[PDB]
Amino acid sequence: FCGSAMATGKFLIAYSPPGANPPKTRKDAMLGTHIIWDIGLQSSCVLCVPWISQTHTSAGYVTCWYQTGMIVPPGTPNSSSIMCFASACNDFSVRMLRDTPFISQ
Amino acid sequence: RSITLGNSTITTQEANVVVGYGRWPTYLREDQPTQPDVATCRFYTLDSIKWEKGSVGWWWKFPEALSDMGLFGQNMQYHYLGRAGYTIHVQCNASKFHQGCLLVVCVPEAEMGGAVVGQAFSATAMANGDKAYEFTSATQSDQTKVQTAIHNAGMGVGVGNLTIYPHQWINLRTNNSATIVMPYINSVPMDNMFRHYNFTLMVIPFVKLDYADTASTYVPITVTVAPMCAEYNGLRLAQ
Amino acid sequence: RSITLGNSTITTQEANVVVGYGRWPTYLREDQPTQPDVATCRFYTLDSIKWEKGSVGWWWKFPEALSDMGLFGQNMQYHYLGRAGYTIHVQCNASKFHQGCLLVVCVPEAEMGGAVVGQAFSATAMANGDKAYEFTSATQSDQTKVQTAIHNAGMGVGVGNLTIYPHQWINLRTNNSATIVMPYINSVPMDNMFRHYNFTLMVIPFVKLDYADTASTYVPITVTVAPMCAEYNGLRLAQ
Amino acid sequence: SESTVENFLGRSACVYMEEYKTTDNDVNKKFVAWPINTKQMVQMRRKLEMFTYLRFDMEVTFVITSRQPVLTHQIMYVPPGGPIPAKVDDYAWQTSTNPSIFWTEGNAPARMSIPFISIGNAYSNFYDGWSNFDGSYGYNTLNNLGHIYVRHVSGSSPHPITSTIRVYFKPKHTRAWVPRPPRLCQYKKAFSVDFTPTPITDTRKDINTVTT
Repeated sequence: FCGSAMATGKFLIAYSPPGANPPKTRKDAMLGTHIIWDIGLQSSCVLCVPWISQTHTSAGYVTCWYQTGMIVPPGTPNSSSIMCFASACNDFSVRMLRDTPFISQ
Repeated sequence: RSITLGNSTITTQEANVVVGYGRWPTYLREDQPTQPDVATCRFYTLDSIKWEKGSVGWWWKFPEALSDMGLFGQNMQYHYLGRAGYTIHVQCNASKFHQGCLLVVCVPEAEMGGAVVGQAFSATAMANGDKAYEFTSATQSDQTKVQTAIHNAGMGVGVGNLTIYPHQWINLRTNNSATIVMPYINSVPMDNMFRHYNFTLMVIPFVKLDYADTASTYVPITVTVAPMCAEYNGLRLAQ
Repeated sequence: RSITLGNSTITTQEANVVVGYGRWPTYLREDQPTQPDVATCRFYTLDSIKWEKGSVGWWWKFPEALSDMGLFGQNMQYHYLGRAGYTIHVQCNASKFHQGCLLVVCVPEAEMGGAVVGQAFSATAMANGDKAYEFTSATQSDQTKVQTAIHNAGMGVGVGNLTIYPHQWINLRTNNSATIVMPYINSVPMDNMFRHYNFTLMVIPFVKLDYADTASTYVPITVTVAPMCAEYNGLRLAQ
Repeated sequence: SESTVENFLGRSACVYMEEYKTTDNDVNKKFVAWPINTKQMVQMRRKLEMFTYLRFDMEVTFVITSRQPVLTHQIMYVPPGGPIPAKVDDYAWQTSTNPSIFWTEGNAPARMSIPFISIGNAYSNFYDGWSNFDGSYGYNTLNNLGHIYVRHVSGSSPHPITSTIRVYFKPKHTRAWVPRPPRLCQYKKAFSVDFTPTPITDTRKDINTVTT
């Protein structure tokens, strides 16, 4: 969370196993695996997603929902943003070299 | 700090825990087999409630507020006798430019007299889903309603003397969180889950919310409940 | 005697067990978490099949025959990779004034060629519910059917040489029961439960039923299957 | 101390008073009938509603007077789930599982102590629930107590006697669990928590007024 230092609020970050529909409401996205991220006490929350595969679909989903809006005191910006980072762990394995499909001669 | 509790649902929080009557939830220690379900223990987060300048109170009946929740609410459909304690975390998010006081309180076996004396009311006049009911400042005067005057608590008692039950005060200029661990209190060991409401939870704001100009017009209140040590009657033949 | 096996479902029975390839069902011994469900182990008794003078054979595809069964059939809806072995008990009830022979056999990965060469058929032409399919004495000649000629087994092989797979013979003048414990056989560790049929079960009567006069005109065959050592992919986050 | 729960509720007090005449047009005025409950005495109701669960034995003593030989009176306790009489004389008074006291006048008052009768582990003063499921709110059958029927014993020929029965009741060996805050509103019913909102306290005049 990259907003002000005076902002507070919560978010519910849900996770759906591969081969399962993404939740359609906040209510049923809380019956899966989830983390209540509080931006008043934390500034970063980390997930570690298992079962990532080439799949050559069925894939997991990560969704995020409003839980108790965002609350700010007087004289504070009315908008904030969230950035996202991603990387492999260390369990990755790669096999069979081939040309990238992002280059055209 | 942050304790970062987990059970399959992670809640980061933190005042200190107020244990009911000094008794923690506990398993009941034949011709009655019994058996616990330990997969029901996990947080269930009810929808946020807007605390505004208008609002004068709220209430929820348990365990009829967790009836639609997955697994815990499905054991009520099968097993016909049950018991369980609870761990309730009520927490607000507010600035330092807001002010208010709340009283989180758990009242066991709170009967509520109807509005209009000598008149029966439905069971949807105080419990339905996980929806939060609301007290009214002025006296109720409707045929199919509970008496919701805030200064009598809907029971004809002083509202100031509800500090005789497990409680904690969320004063916004000090703390912002409260935790109550309620044990199972009843006159029998197990009872049907739909015919009885073990207790009610109430949030009552003494000192109205105020917040000056160009600041958020509400403070959200978020209730989170995880059942502890639930146990039900067995469904298999004896030897 | 009577061994009186129990699991939450009691079956009294008893020949001897024929273990697949000499391998018992076993758990698979990260980035793939896994986790077994041990509450799926229990007998599931399929409907009785009338063996008459007409009938020439039957078949069932697994694990699509246990898809509607409680719990085991509900894990196929959730988890998208699974495995499991099986214990199958086929048993008849007949007098000493009846005669017949049966071949209980489990054929792993039995492809079946269609009736009318070069024609596609639906997936309801060989598997649907727990319903038992039927072989026909005469050659099939219908557009949307599997070739069901009994003397080719629906695969273009000798019907006499199906004793190369796990099998046992129920000769009515000796025994009346057979048991096959099939392990998990596949070229991958786990596979989707709806896109693949691990094996098929077949009951083929060599020597037709005969029973003289004023005796029961059929002998019932009762299949009972309990999955052993089932395991599925985990559904929770890693650390 | 006198502040123990035992001595607080240990007091004995009148709870029911009724009259009957032996010879009367009505047949329901030839005998007393009285469901035992502690919700009829306003003064003692408030002291037993400061707790949510109570467990006690009962001691019931009767004071009988008569107005126009020796006069005898049967006093029959009917345990919950026993036969109940509907007439001055019927087979419900001949039942051998209903305790009875045959007391004559000019002797020290009749008395008996009914133990804790309930299949629960305590009586409950408050019950928030339903009986069948959504003439059912706030009533359960575990806190039910018996009945007492008097009836003047006489020959085959009745004779006019008017009697007055007073019942005294004392909790004994009380245990109590879970406080409640004391009642603030007046009672408007004998079996409901129904009330009409009342002010919190009596008004002063100004916040700085402290005159005696």
